[PDB]
Amino acid sequence: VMNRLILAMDLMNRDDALRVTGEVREYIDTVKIGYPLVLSEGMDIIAEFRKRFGCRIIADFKVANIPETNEKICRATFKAGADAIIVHGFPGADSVRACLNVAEEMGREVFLLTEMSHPGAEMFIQGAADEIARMGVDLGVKNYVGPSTRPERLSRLREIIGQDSFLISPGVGAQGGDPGETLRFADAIIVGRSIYLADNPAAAAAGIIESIKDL
Amino acid sequence: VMNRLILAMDLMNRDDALRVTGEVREYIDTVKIGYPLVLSEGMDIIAEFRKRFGCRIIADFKVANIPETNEKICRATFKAGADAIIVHGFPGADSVRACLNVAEEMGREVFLLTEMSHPGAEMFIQGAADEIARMGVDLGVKNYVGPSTRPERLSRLREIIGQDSFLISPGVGAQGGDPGETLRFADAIIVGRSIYLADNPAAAAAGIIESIKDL
Ligand SMILES: Nc1cc(=O)[nH]c(=O)n1[C@@H]1O[C@H](COP(=O)(O)O)[C@@H](O)[C@H]1O
Ligand SMILES: Nc1cc(=O)[nH]c(=O)n1[C@@H]1O[C@H](COP(=O)(O)O)[C@@H](O)[C@H]1O
Repeated sequence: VMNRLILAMDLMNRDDALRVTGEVREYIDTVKIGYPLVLSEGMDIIAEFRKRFGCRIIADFKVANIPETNEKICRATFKAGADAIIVHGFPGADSVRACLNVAEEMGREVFLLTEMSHPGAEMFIQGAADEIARMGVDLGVKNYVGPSTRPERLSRLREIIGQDSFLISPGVGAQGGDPGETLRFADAIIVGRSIYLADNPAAAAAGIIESIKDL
Repeated sequence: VMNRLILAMDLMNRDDALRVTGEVREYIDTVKIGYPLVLSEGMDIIAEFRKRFGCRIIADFKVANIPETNEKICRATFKAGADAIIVHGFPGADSVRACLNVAEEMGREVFLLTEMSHPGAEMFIQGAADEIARMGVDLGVKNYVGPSTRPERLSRLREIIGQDSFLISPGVGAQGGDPGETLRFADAIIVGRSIYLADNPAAAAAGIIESIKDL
């Protein structure tokens, strides 16, 4: 990932999403697109971003249904041009395997979400997160998501998945996480509001990158 | 819900989804639409179904992100015309409250998913499900989803949420659940493939209803 920085593009308007992404494209070549933008503007937005910006697209679709439904969601998402899809591990191994099978068929990637960054993640997810990570390892998952807001958890996750696995981390900036600290454990950070709600998104991205280079 | 039967419309083609829903509309006035259809045909499909069939629409969007993102997803979903949205409880109380707040603002409903119907639900969700249900009760949730495939779990869920709460249940037919047994505890059953992959969906729906009337 260019500059170890992934833009979370959660603006809900195509014009604003295209403006901001264009402004920060010199700094960022991977964009995470989720349901706020896709449900507002359509799945065609993924191929539009890929063509216009030449970026990789990670679909943050928190996939979390039964295996048969997960299959259909993954196939629609890869058909739309996404490079990778973020999948919850909490629904269990069969739900994750369904996504892995479609990614294998379509030459794409799954990122396994093992612990979330928000306060409510402490209630149920955190207690299962180590086991979710170990399940990922046993399924052959190579790409993971864990929380910038809890670097001790992010260290434990890294310990389980090993150094070869790729780990990306949201919760930097708005949610309280720090770029440098998070990059002690994660390969890349995800940043949304700190960039896309800034008066100058390019300056916000550049400031983050400057602090990343220093590491 | 008419005949206590909710159609899970997970066909991915607008023409096929419209045909099947039209064929079974005399039996069913509530349709659950999820991401397989929405990601393939667009969010406009929700208002199209509402207008053409005059049905209620439950969006099975398994909402499972951080509170801020859940807010945006719920607002886009209700803007598109959905009557209700299914929300995972596993991400914790703040993630659920975010959905409840948007539903309150927009005069809509949240259904809390507490335990899932597939085999993988045993790994992590089942152990948290009673607590997820109790969290729902303490947040004032009145609508719940629980699994036809485990009627003893569905009985325990009903026990926690009480008799006034509304409980709907997937996993009937294809996944192995039984209509009559499930309706001992749930107010309505959700049925997808047993109807929409049948040679005669209307006959399949009618057969299910005939077994429901007998109760
Ligand atoms: N996928 C996620 C998993 C997670 O644990 N936390 C999280 O924030 N996200 C997403 O990352 C982004 C964080 O954006 P921000 O807090 O930097 O605005 C948003 O798109 C969230 O939905
Ligand atoms: N929302 C769900 C929660 C759940 O626990 N199980 C489940 O099957 N569903 C959904 O219900 C429907 C079951 O359809 P079928 O098994 O009758 O085809 C599908 O849309 C699933 O995604």
